[PDB]
Amino acid sequence: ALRVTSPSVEYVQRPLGLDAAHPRLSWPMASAAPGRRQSAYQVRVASSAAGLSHPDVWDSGKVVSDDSVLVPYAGPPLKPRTRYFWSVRVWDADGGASEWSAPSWWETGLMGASQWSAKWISAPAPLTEAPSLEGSSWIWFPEGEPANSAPAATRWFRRTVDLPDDITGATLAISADNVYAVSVDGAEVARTDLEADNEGWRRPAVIDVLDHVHSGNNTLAVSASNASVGPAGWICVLVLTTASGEKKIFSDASWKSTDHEPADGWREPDFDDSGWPAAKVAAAWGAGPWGRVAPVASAANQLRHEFRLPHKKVSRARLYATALGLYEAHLNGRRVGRDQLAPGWTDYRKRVQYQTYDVTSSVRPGANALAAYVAPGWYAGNVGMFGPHQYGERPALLAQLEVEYADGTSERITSGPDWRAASGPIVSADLLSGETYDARKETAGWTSPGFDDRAWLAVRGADNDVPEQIVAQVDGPVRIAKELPARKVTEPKPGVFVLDLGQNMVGSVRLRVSGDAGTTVRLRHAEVLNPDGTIYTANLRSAAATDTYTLKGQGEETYEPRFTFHGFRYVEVTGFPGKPSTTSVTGRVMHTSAPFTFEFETNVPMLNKLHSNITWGQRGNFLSVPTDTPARDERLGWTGDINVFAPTAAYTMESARFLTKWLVDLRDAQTSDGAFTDVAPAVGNLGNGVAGWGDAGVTVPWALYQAYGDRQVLADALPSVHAWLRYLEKHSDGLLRPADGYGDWLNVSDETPKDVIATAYFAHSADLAARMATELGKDAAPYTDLFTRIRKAFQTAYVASDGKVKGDTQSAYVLTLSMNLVPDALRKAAADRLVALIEAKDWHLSTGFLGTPRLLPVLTDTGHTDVAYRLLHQRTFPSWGYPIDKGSTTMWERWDSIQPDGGFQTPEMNSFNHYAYGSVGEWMYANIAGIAPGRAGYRQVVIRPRPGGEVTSARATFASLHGPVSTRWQQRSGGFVLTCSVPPNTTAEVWIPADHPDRVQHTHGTFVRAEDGCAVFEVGSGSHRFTVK
Ligand SMILES: C[C@@H]1O[C@@H](O)[C@H](O)[C@H](O)[C@H]1O
Ligand SMILES: C[C@@H]1O[C@@H](O)[C@H](O)[C@H](O)[C@H]1O
Ligand SMILES: C[C@@H]1O[C@@H](O)[C@H](O)[C@H](O)[C@H]1O
Ligand SMILES: C[C@@H]1O[C@@H](O)[C@H](O)[C@H](O)[C@H]1O
Ligand SMILES: C[C@@H]1O[C@@H](O)[C@H](O)[C@H](O)[C@H]1O
Ligand SMILES: [Ca+2]
Ligand code: NA
Ligand code: NA
Ligand code: NA
Repeated sequence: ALRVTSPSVEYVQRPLGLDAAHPRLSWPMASAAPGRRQSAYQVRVASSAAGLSHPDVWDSGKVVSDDSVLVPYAGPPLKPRTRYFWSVRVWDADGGASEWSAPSWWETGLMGASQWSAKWISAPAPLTEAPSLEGSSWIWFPEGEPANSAPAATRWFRRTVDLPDDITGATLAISADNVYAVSVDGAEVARTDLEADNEGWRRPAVIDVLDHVHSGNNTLAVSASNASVGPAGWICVLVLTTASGEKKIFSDASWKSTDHEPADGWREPDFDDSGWPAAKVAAAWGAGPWGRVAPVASAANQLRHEFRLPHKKVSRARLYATALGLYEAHLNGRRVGRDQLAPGWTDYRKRVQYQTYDVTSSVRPGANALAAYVAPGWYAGNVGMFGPHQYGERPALLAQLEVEYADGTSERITSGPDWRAASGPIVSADLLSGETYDARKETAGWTSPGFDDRAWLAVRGADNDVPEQIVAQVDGPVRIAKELPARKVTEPKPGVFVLDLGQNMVGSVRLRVSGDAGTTVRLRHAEVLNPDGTIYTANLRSAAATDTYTLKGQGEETYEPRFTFHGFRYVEVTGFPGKPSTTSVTGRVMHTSAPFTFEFETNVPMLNKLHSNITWGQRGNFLSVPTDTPARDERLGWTGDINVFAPTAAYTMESARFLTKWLVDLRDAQTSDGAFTDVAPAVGNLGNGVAGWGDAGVTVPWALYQAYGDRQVLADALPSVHAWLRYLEKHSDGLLRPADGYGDWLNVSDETPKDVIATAYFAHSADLAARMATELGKDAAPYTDLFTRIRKAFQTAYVASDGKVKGDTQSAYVLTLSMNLVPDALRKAAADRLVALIEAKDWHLSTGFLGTPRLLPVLTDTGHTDVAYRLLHQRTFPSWGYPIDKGSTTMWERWDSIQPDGGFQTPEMNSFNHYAYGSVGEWMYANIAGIAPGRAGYRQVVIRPRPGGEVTSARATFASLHGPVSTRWQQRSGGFVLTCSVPPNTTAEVWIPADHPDRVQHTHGTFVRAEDGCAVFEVGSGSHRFTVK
């Protein structure tokens, strides 16, 4: 009979902390018998599993309907903090009922900010702010008015200061317009370089100088240089921490200065500077051209609170938490959950996502401790090419622990003013720069009760802007999905070890190391190597991606970063005591917690590698937001890249929750006049209203609808889509769009006119809007009319009588054919011209970001699958095979990220992990695996494998919302066999290539017609076989 397998709610089994008013239920079904359909369903919801026999929440009754996917709960209003148990049964076409599904559950969260009583808290100023320059002065040589203008020259400065006894700490914060070199008692402690200066004065350095300072007289010496005629000055504070208190030494007129290069020895204590004039104050801090310059601190501080709970039986405990920043929570000596980088990146002004954890087994009678690390993340740390403090200056925590007891009583413990804070071991934590950890600074026992925190500091109430909304997390939290042990160790320079993980991955490592306390190991991360085996990092640009660990000297130490991530295949290890082995470093692969949903294997090793690389490029860039690259100083939610890649993404991973979440980010960023931004979340003032980029607001909801049959994503998008079309029509002339935007980004010397691109995308968005309106049962006429008018304008402007398209590029034909812009009479001619251009490039593509995803599909649509296969199997540059032969394990940003001569493309922009060119995937899955949606969400599957090129054998399984869709085919000794599995409540259209269609043997289904050299069959669910001999 028919049975329900793996029922889900909002795409997952047993969601915890789900705030949806009408959660959507799904019931994949299984049957060993073919041809099964659902005629009806009945859902029950109750407050207990046992209670489902007499349900107290909802009973839908028997509902006549074949709906089995994303069916919205339609009972009484759901309440916060409540677990709802549910079961479904179905009736088949003959009216026989299934068993009730094994009871499952979902649990609501807080359902809005009003249910929180917690307060936002931060570590206090001594722990969050770097030593400040306030109270100090910018100084220079006494010449003119240096804050206005000084010569392009070097000046020299000296100060001898009598330091206090019992110094326990010493820090120097220093900045110069334009550069400096500073020494203590003749030893250089810091410098900046002219040839690297880009307004370096804005970014003071903070240096630990305890190793060079002592009590009594210390001689400080500074050289500073001005880069050109204009303002000059340098500023510092030396902060000495003592047993007594704090002592500060400033840059000021007590310093001596000279404008003539001094004799050598000028940095030494006993040098004679009695003839030097006093330095001149150029401006007090905050004055001059420089403003309120401050060094940046990025500690991940420890926050904790101990509390007593009653000695009663616990029924349930939940922790609800979030941060402006990142956090990791601990309760009674045990880490809470397995999420990384919680709560993820949203526009924190508009929303922050919160997490719900089951901590029933962790709570104790009597004494308890709740604790957290709180780090800068995207909220306060470096973001893209834009520096830190994008949303706020320092991170904040919100936490609410609810304990329910068997007697019906409860306790609530919250973040608030009674919590205490300490620096702990995470000295610095930045997504881009890396994490710095000193194991000697650990505070053993801090996450457990009975801990001595008298010398910890009171927390402050956070001064952060309050998010408008606190929302249950929509996407799968980032979690470690796999470990990659190092596969070999090399030593390309003495004491510099490089460990190869064998795959370009995203996450961070586990380091295992034994040695003396105070030994510091440095870990740098790279996507590629230099020809000499050293790591190449120039393409990372300003992202250091460096983690630093200082040992505590206790056995085989383990270091795992928490508040950073990197994109890398190779790890360079320096400062290691002895020689690392393969066990010393292990990659921890991190991404959204969503299943992989497409298994694909052919007889062709190169295609199998291509598929692997696609899935690695996807997972590497699916951490909180869909990123362009996970490695360099960017990692932004680029609309264009996800536009092109979304249809492929939705084959290979369950991408519904992930891209649903992202589309909320995109709509949060849409401008008041309706323009979608180039990136979302919107940071760095990058721009908006770009064809092929902003259009992701239309194309991504449509891609999700096609793959999943998710109608809610269309309903949620259509208003923003309307506003986008209004914006586009306003910014056009006779419906032709300007030649602006990124265009067919990174094409191979075949640049498509940007007005052709822009007008084409405008038409396509109108087309998709009409399709959305139609699916939702709304009036589609206005959108259809708009599409008609744009297509007419497009054809008149850009399409010639012989079918040539303006620009005559591969992408010009690909886009116009794909988007149905070529007049029907001229499709043949346009496609012939495309093939001619490919032939003229010696059977190579020339397409960039926008052309590539549509290239092979258009070729197949126009009767040139053989050409598609020629391009697919191509191994020389440019092609998919070319990087694979060079050892790629992901998709590269450029067709020539490594050039034919072996050199790298320009580090100004050159990533080895962009998913855009992995858009070939959808062609393979639809045409080699033969798995494509005939109706949205695979309610009907079109099974049309097209054997060709080198492919004689293929097998695939797609995990659709209805259950598995599988194919297996083989050409052997003239014959062809295809087997497939089609899940209950769906149907298939199967195309079997044959010289004689009516001769095709088949266990199930009905021959309906011969078309395009195939027997076409319509078949219901089941395990089918087709044979041609
Ligand atoms: C304040 C001023 O800012 C920039 O124009 C340069 O960094 C210059 O050298 C500096 O003097
Ligand atoms: C304070 C002290 O005085 C003298 O011994 C010299 O001037 C010496 O260099 C200085 O550091
Ligand atoms: C390459 C492939 O990718 C995903 O399906 C899983 O991580 C699987 O374990 C791995 O082998
Ligand atoms: C136009 C934009 O340019 C690069 O800087 C991004 O990494 C992204 O791939 C692309 O869409
Ligand atoms: C998040 C942040 O918000 C504002 O300060 C600006 O829009 C800026 O460009 C962006 O980076
Ligand atoms: Ca200057
Ligand atoms: Na959850
Ligand atoms: Na449905
Ligand atoms: Na002297």
